[PDB]
Amino acid sequence: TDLAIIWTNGRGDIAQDGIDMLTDDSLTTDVTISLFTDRRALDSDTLPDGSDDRRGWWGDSYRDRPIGSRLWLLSREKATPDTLERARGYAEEALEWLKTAGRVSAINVRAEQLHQGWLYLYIALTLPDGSVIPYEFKAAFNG
Amino acid sequence: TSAAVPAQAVAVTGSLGDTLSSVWQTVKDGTAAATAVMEAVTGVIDDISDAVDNLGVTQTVSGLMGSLSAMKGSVTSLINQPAMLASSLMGALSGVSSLCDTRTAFSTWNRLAQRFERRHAATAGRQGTITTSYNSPVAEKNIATLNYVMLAAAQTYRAEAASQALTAALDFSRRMDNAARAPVLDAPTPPVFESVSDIEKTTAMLGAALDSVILTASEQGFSTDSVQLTQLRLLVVADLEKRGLQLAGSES
Amino acid sequence: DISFNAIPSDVRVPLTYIEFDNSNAVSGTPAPRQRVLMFGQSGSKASAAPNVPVRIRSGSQASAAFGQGSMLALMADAFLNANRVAELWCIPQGNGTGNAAVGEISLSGTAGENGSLVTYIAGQRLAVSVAAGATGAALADLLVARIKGQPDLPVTAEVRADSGDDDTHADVVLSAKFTGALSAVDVRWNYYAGETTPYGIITAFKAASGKNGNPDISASIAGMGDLQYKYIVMPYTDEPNLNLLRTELQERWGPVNQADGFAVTVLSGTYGDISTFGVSRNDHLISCMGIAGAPEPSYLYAATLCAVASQALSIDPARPLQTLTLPGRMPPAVGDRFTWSERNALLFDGISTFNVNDGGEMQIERMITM
Amino acid sequence: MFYIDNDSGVTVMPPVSAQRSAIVRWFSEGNVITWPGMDWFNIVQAELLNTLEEAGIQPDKTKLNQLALSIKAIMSNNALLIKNNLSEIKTAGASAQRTARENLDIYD
Amino acid sequence: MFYIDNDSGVTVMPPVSAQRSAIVRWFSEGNVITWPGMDWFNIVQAELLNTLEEAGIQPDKTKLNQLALSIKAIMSNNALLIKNNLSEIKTAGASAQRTARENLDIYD
Amino acid sequence: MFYIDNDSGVTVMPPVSAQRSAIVRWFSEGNVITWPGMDWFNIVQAELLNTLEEAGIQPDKTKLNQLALSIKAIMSNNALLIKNNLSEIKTAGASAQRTARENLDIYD
Amino acid sequence: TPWQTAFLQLLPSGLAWNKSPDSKLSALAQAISDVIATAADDARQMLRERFPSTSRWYLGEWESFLGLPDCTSENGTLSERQRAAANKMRMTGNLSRRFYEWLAAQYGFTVRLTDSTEGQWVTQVNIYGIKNYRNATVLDNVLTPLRVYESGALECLLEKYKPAHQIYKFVYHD
Amino acid sequence: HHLPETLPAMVALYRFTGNSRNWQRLARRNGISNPLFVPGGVSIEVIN
Amino acid sequence: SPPTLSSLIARTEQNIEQRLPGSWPQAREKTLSAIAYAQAGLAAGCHEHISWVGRQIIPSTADEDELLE
Amino acid sequence: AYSPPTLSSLIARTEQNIEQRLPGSWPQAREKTLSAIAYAQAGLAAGCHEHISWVGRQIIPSTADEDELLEHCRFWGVRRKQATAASGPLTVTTIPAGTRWQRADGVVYSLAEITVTALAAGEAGNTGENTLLTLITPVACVVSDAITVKGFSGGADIESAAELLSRLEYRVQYPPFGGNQFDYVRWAREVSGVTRAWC
Repeated sequence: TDLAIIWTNGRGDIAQDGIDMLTDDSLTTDVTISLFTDRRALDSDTLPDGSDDRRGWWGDSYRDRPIGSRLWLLSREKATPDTLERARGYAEEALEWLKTAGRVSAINVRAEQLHQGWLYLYIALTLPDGSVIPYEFKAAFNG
Repeated sequence: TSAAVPAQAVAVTGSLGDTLSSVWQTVKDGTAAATAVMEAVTGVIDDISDAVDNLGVTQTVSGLMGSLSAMKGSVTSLINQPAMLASSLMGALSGVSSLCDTRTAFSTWNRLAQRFERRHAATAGRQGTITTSYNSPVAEKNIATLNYVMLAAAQTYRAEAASQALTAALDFSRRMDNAARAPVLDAPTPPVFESVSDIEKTTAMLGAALDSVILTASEQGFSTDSVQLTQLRLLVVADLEKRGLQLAGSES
Repeated sequence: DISFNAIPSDVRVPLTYIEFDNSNAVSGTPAPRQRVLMFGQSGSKASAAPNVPVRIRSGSQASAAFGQGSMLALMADAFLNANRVAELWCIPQGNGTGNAAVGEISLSGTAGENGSLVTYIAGQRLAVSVAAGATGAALADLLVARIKGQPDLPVTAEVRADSGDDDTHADVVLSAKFTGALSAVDVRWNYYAGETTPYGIITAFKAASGKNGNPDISASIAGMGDLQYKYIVMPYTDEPNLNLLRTELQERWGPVNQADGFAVTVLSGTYGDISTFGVSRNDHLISCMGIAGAPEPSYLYAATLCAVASQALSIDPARPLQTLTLPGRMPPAVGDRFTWSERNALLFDGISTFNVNDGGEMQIERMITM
Repeated sequence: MFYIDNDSGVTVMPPVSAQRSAIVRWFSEGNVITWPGMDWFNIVQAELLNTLEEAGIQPDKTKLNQLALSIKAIMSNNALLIKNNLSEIKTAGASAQRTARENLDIYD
Repeated sequence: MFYIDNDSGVTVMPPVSAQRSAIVRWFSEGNVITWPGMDWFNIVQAELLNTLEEAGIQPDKTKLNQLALSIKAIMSNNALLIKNNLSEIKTAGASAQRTARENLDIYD
Repeated sequence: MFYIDNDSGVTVMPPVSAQRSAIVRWFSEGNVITWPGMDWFNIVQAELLNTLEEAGIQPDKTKLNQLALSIKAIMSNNALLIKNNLSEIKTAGASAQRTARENLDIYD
Repeated sequence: TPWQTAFLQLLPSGLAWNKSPDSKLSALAQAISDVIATAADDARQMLRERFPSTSRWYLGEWESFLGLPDCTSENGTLSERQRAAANKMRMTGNLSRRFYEWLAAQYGFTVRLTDSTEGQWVTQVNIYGIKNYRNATVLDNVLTPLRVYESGALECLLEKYKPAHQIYKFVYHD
Repeated sequence: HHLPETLPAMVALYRFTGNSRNWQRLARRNGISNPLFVPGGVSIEVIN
Repeated sequence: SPPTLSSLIARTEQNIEQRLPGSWPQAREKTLSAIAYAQAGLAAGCHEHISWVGRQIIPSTADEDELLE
Repeated sequence: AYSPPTLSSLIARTEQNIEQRLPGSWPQAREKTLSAIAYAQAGLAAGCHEHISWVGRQIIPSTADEDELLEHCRFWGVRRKQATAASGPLTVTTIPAGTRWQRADGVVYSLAEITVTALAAGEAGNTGENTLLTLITPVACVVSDAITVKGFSGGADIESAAELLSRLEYRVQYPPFGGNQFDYVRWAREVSGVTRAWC
């Protein structure tokens, strides 16, 4: 039962609840961490920035697996099907480590363009018969 | 892990012996301080001998009993020499452990741990008293360190025995086959470690006891002694939680 | 390519010419060409005629043609080191109205330990070793020597003493090379984390309160000539100059005179002033960025922004300018950066905003026309 | 003046060491007697001098009511007065009067 | 923070002694030698800490102008401000505005 | 009370020294070690007592929030409050009300 | 604080994490890193403890090793204890009057060794600027008086470190 | 390689080579006392 | 005289509670309590290393090689 | 302690402490946030350990670095020999005090034939024989170029750390020298000029 990540203003953060911090014991925290932390880009990839720095984590060489997802390569894209295909592939690659274990049975992710300027990703998992009920929230804005 | 517990037990016993040998101090022969230290050491030997005597109902323990009798008889020589005292005490503890099967090890080490805990609590509950003012400081230090070291050694041996009992139970489970076969006409772990709630209670007790021992070691016998006890717990509790409860492949 | 006039007509021997270059244009063919124009002042001994476009290919050439440390040369070097493909045309200007005094530095003495004193004059850091008992006069002399040794700074320094021989309170008087509203500078002795002044040294800065005025650009607008300068820099955030530039750019962009343009500037000021300036203009050819801390002067940021935007828009016009890092620009301190809500409210007033990455680099989070 | 003019103080304030205990700690003479230290003295005199400088009053050793004068100056600078009859809010500008009246629900 | 951060201190303050002198006393190097004692230091520290608590600012070690910020926070929490332009009356409610107009003699 | 109550005080305050250094000074330990002297203690105590007396409260030993009470009293005596909406200028008379309205531009 | 910045930089980098100076991650990072900050302060003050001239924790040990507690160490002033330790640790010298004047003045006193008046070996220690008051500093206790009055510190010091053959004769001037 | 800001040695090494285990070598070769505060402006020698 | 492990636990809990107002990290079987305990262990190791760095300043209590040096 | 723990061991110990103290049991493959928090804590602790090791290396002058060796010398009363400006003759024949000739390299030799002193105090002031110098500020009395028949001398750099440590060792170790016939001979021979003495 670790801390839960709560999204406000488009940026997630840990939150409190009564005495201590809010706790989570479901796949929600695992998915929202495996999807939205930048992992190291390959040697041959072209970064969206004009820079030469690739993200990652100092613990990537201590945790037996790269941490997050390569969705940050699509920071600045135009409305073309290539970006949608790449986003679908990147989400699949980021979340396939769950299917490798027994924590999920199947993954179905699709990419689409909703109301102009929206990169919509629909990711549907298949939790097994014994998995606990996952957490439930929505992104919120204030001020 | 389960294969890295005995090495940590060896390291903890070595560190405790070294800290006893480094802290123990000499005292004058004819004083009440020497009398009190003699009484405390003889009492510790008495507890160990009672444990061996309880063990000896089924086996032959004459050699260990004779060694303990000689060590009790030669107390005054051992008090002046600190290295020999600690070395002999840890050798006697290992000798007690050498007579214990996987069936009785947890029980005898639990009994010894309770016996030493009684003495440690009794001698530590009297901190500030007008009677305690009369006692010499070096004698009190040499008694408290010995009590703590004996208690910690007993608890570490108990934890290692518990891990070994878990291993034996899992081997017993592994013994039986799993393949489909026809029957044929035939013609030729302690009970506390069988249930699951019992394992939960045992894990809670071991964790609380070792945490208290570490908290006490933060003062008397500090430094490596605590660092090693924390590591031992992080290993023993992990082994009990993984293998004992088998949280991976057990559905409710 | 190579001009036929390169080889003199007086030679008939086999010659085997050779040339070297450093640009990024690989094909060598004239693709849709970009000619960025750059307004800016030039200090004394410039040896360049004011109000006439000049083609520059190297920072050394720009410095030799507009003096050392002039803001036009500084901007030219900043743009060139960030974007190589585009073509640079710079138009020097004259002087402003106010005087050239910019301020004074005051240093006490009696250092208590060995260390290093770092002074950020205008974003340029000058590090001088402080010995066991070096005093204020010695440190001021060392700093003046460093300032005179390095010419790229847009300042010159002289040393003034005081009646307090020990604990000298020595004053380093600074004077800018060019006179104008952009002549001011900002000093931050300790910028990074580990850096600190040696114990026992007292440092202060006193800035003159006089107000200056930007030079007029009507003559430069007239002398621009009939060409399609795709991006204009023009780091003059002043109402009378903005009016002329916007009038000329709106005369362009029409159907009769098919020549395009775009201006990128940086306004270095507080939140209220930035918001008011953003509300004021309301045109679709200028895209200025508001900054608050700005250890470096505004024209450096304007030049680097123009470079990155020009490259990223020449490569692919229909690609957002969301996440690009301005190469080698110093972001403001942590306390002076706008928050998320402040940036959100700033995007509603036409002022484009920036961001700071996990590293020290700064991003161009969103670019919006006024 | 206000500061240590006993020829025993340094010109540059030594840096303050980091926080050690979170709870408040008081002085006691009887189980270990406590000593004030440099940090306590520096912090107290720095707070007093900062209040004096915030009020815009230069410290002077002769006067011993400068804290009261500082508080009164902070009042006269950052607060409404009873003897002014709201004059301060109406010498500022017409927009101030407009905002005040529209706040007080007095409009056309 | 503003309290004594050394290893020498008691988490519970010692009670102050009873009154002994009804006349104001001072320090003297020379003609009886005087020693500070815990009481004077505790009283001064507690006065500063209680002013901070009344203002609502928690004490911090890095900052030194917290007394000035405390005075300004009390000023805002209790009195009207020139920059605010009588916004506190409105924030309070509608009856507050009614009574303010009543006191300013603005009838219907 | 607030003064020294160790039976080691002087009824008459010893005179202060002159102004020796022109720049500010701070405490230090090591140069030479810093000693406070009677001057610093006397100045701090005198200023606290002076502001306490100017607010209108006499010093007391039991109470421990008297700086806050002094600030509150200075507030209440010289500045408009929020709980008292405009009762101060209501009490001041009719000329004050007319002056406030005229300066707010509510007339004719 | 720099330690909380170091902790935040050590934490992973991505979109999910908020490292703005107002978020819960920062508010918890400060509390997490302050303990190591205090530890670093202790390890840094060990550098000051390295010498007996400025040591505060190890004054007792520096006095026991040097055999310091004696006449030249004053009653209770920690500054004087530090000075006595720092002088005894590096006191080696000759028997000359110049060196004795220098040694006496290094403790804060002022003497001059003038010629005899009755014999040849009996040199006269003329002690000028006598002051028995020592101001209480910020290091010493809260219960110490503002001034400590001590006398005869120089007398026994010079009688202890005097040449074996010679006999001194002390005269006080003002 | 220069540093835009002062970073811990592990992060500085990982950004430049991608293997943070040899983080003590960078600090020792550069000469920094506390590896958590690697100076930003000054040049830094990184072994790949 | 380094602080004990229980004192370090208490100090870390006080720091956590001060930084996050309205919280009580002393609660049993809670995330803040676990974090405080782990940080206290790390700080205890660090303080022991500091103590070993000390105690060798003087030749009397120094170790063998440092005494010889 | 004597040997600081490895970062891998710190990571494992902290992560297991948090996991076993929490009420639940974490699965085999998970990305719980508390893991990243534990990794950051371990990194902080390892950095502090390395700093403490550096601090411990500085308590003896034999292994201390330059800055702390300077503190040791300041405590013991030893001084460092600073750089010495090179000086020598400047043969020029045919004047303000601040007349500064210039070498062809770019260094300045000022006035205080004439024996001039190099403004810089480094070894660079050492030049060979027959090297010319030019005047930056004309004097209207002599030609700009000089000859300098004999090259300049002196010009030593700063005192090295090894020599500083050796001198500190001598200062600590040397015995006290009282009255004695040999000591009187040494004292009466240390003066400038005296080449023989007896007691």
